[PDB]
Amino acid sequence: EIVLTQSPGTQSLSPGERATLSCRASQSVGNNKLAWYQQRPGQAPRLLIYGASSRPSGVADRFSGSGSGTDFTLTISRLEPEDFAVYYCQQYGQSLSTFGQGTKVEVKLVP
Amino acid sequence: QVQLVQSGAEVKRPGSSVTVSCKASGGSFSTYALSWVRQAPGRGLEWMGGVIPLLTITNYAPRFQGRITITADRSTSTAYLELNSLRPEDTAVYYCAREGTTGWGWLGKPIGAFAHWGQGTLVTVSS
Repeated sequence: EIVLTQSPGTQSLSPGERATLSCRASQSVGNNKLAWYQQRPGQAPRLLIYGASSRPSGVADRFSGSGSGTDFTLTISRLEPEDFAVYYCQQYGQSLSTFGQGTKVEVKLVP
Repeated sequence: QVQLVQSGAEVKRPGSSVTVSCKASGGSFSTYALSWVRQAPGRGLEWMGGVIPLLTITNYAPRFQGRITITADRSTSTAYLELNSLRPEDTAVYYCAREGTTGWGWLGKPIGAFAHWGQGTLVTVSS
């Protein structure tokens, strides 16, 4: 399979901040067939990005996909309360579809 | 317009089988796929396989093929995931997700991206 590696696995951030999330592929993802999903607690995954950079209708434009080949990036600007969730990438450039292990975007609490 | 609704949570003994259902409404009359995705507790997402109900074509992930059966009833736009012999490892939320077709026309290879999801079905293996 194409192994997709999202790291780091957790990122601690504040509201208003920009988040960059990386997805790296063990092989080239054909035709940039890479999607991103947001999953809030208790909820089903929701599609944010497909074709690497395409945004479904009804997804806010602060979500942006970029990259190609083996190196893909989701950028979330102006983090809103709602955006603290787990984010997954997915390649479907081969018939055996695979997901990354997920990146948790969580609020940075002063310890 | 497209909505996917799954059958309710189930509790099952080890060695038993269970069948989870996913009913799709709305969308265009087309060769869409309904795929099944596993999420174990605290864990990530894994594609198990899928079916195109219009054409009775099924597609499995190799690591799941030996232990599951995926079918569809095309007249009710309902896809089914049977887990054939349950173990504790099989405790998970199972999601259905719909792959649409690409390009003009009702008839085409499903895209691999999942634009629509069911609410999930928790399967708990007791004992």
